[PDB]
Amino acid sequence: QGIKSKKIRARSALRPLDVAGLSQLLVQVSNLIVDCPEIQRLDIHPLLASGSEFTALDVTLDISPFEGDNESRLAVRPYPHQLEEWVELKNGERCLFRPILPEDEPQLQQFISRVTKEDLYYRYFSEINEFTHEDLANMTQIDYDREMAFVAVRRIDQTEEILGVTRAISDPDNIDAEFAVLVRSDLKGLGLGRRLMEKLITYTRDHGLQRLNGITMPNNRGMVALARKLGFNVDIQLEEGIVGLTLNLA
Amino acid sequence: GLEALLRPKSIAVIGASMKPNRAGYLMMRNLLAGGFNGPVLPVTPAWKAVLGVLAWPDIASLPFTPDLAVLCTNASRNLALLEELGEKGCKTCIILSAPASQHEDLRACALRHNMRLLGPNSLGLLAPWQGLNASFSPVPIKRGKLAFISQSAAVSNTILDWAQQRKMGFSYFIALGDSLDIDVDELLDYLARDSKTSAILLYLEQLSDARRFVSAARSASRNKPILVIKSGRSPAAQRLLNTTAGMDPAWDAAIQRAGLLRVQDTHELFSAVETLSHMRPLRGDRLMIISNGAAPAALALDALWSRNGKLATLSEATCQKLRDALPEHVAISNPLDLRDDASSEHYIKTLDILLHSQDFDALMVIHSPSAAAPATESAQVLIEAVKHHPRSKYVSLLTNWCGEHSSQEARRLFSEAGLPTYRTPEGTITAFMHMVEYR
Amino acid sequence: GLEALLRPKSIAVIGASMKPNRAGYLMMRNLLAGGFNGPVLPVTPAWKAVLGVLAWPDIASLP
Amino acid sequence: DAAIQRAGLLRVQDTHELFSAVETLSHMRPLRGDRLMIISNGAAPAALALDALWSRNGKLATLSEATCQKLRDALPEHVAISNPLDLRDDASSEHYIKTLDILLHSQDFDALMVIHSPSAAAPATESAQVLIEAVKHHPRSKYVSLLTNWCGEHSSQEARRLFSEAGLPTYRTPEGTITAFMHMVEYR
Repeated sequence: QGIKSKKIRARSALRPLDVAGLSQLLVQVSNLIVDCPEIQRLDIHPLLASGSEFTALDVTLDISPFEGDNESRLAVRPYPHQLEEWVELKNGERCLFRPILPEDEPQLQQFISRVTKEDLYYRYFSEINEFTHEDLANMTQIDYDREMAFVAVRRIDQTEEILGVTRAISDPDNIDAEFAVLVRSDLKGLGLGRRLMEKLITYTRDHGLQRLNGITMPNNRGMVALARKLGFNVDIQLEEGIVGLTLNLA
Repeated sequence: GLEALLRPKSIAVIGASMKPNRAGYLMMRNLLAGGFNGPVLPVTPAWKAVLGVLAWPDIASLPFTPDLAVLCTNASRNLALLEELGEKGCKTCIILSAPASQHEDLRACALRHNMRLLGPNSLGLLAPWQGLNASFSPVPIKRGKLAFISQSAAVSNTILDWAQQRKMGFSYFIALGDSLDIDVDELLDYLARDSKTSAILLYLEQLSDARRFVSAARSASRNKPILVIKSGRSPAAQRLLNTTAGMDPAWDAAIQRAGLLRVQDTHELFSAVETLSHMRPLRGDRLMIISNGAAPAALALDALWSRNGKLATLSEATCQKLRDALPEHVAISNPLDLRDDASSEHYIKTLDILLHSQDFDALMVIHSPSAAAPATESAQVLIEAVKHHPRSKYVSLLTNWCGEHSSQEARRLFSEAGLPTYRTPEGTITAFMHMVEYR
Repeated sequence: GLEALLRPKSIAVIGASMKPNRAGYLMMRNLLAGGFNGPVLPVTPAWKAVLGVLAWPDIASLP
Repeated sequence: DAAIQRAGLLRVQDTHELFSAVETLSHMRPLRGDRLMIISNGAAPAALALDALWSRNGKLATLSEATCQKLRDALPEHVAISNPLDLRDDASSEHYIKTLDILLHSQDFDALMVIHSPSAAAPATESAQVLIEAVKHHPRSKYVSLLTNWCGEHSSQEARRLFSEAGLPTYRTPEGTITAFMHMVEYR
């Protein structure tokens, strides 16, 4: 963009300008400044570009002390790779639990076909709706501050196939949240849902929330059985057929 | 939650009056002419009925608790009236004006009673799909698919005037004020999840925190296109609007990072209104032009040459088929068919052949009024031809009838059919390049 | 006397409806577009409001 | 470009500035300077103009203390007395005439630009009629150039027709007026 807009000339010298080296230099600068917060201003002038080599002539740093959290000072936060996990299933099978990425949209559209209808309902603005494709596409684009989603994935023949999804959305004041879990057909009874719920409980309690809210059907006995196994509150709404689940994280 | 604001069941107008020079008068008249499905309750001790509706003296005498309240009284009473509402138990309130102070007391009261405020100095809210017109504007609006958010009351009124005079239908129309309690980030989620909305338009003048703005915009940008316009670029403009100055180049970076698009002036803004509606999303970036004159197309090419656009190349089969339609048209050897005295018959004979190929992604038809081909007949013929073809679904269409006086009816017919149309050339190219860059 | 007919202070429409194919609909619409200076009271249990005006279920419930 | 500069002529880019050129070559009297004064009933339009005038290095006007004093007491709560863009929100036609009469009496600017955004207080047609008669009856209107911009396309057709009949320039958008003004200044 800089070159094309003629803000920076490409052949000011007898030779062209290499872009890979300059991009690498900028990436190094970004790493340095993000890592170290004591730096308040940095100035490199002149920067000597000679073909494939780049060098610094004079550099000036203005620094200040103290820093609160080193992360709130930014506007976009990176991908939390420290939550990536390998889990061996009940039947000895291996799979990977990890946060969601924008590249998972195709895989997500097939996985939704082979899922029972009853579990596909959620509560939005005092209404009950059911997931569609747009909802999943939206779920792929996430900020890992106020909304989180985990997927359980399997690797076969250089493809990734999804088994289960879980999502949690938090309120502006950081006092409530809403959760949802989806599992594929022919995968029930293996504890996958329980593992996903435990992983969500850990993350949410560490975030600093108070309680967790959800809903499901009364006819569906597996989810209510699991919630009871947790021992957390299940209320039943009459004349509407909705069962509300409450889990107080203390 | 914002469901008591964007979908109320009952409304109480505080300050309703029978004086035509009042804001309560206009609020009541706008509310009773919309098609609302709930009660409208005027509260005043100075009349027994307002425009034929029985009135109540005070908030405590209301038969039940309302969902929404609009304060059309003066600012001096604000802090008292809010308190009363808190006792009654209402959820949201719209405030007309404030003296730039007591924002602290307003926020304290709202937090104490768990209430949400639509920023003071706000023009109001329009929801055509619910028949809701809780606004102070003097011009009507229609159902549609385009949502608009504005910041300043002067800006809100100027833009809604420009819009209604541009006539375009809308899905939502929210005018924030000081953004004391409800801000852009909160509205972006609701609008993204909405189904009647197809595109979002913003007019920004200042921001409180850009982190949440970028986060929410990033989240909502993968559903529908989003466009922006900002105006704080010169020192006189900075001082008249009372905003900080030295951050302009950072705004471009943030807009790029969030995946949004920026427009310069309002002349490209009604082009934006015409293109966000009536135009289907593209599948490529190859353009084909046809016209009955050399100069117009030339004026277009230069514009397309200044934004690095792509032209279309015609297949030999299509070139052969086009030949024998009429002699002395060398234009079979370029992506701009050219005529001088063509009739509508040549127009249809070209459209049918061209639509059958797989050579381009968008077609631009230019007309200069002439004796051989009158404007209205050509418009009707083109509309029917587009109707009956089976390939018209996979192609984008742009029209440009270049005669102001004699092309009003043709433009009205095009608009009725749902076809985009633009006044002058290189106004179509600007929209086409806008969409290509967005994609 | 004919002063309660040719110069009323209040009117009650019995049968007010939100169906455009009704006489109550037309009566309410005509009454609200005239410039009357008193209350117009719709009486019906089949709606909660007619054209934006709160309704009452029966004659005995009128204020 | 070199030859056009040498011959003393002016160049325009596209046809969108061409009907502005048609509107300005007729109906507009030649200028005597380069100072501009703006009045409007809304903040954003003027701002959109300023940026444009800032991108061509234009000149604004400064108001005399006597003119500032006379303008005061016409209507309170108008900070705009302290800048060369009078600003209103819900003004009426009376404010328009009471501003025009005082402004035309001074010797502070060389051209006046009036902007209107339709509103309930000031309908377009009556405001246009009032402006036309006010310009008619003043004795100083000879020595000033006038520009108008009624910004409502649907509701301002009749006002625009009346302006054209009176022989007054009129433009569809803001900074379409500034383009013409800077064109003429550069030509001079």
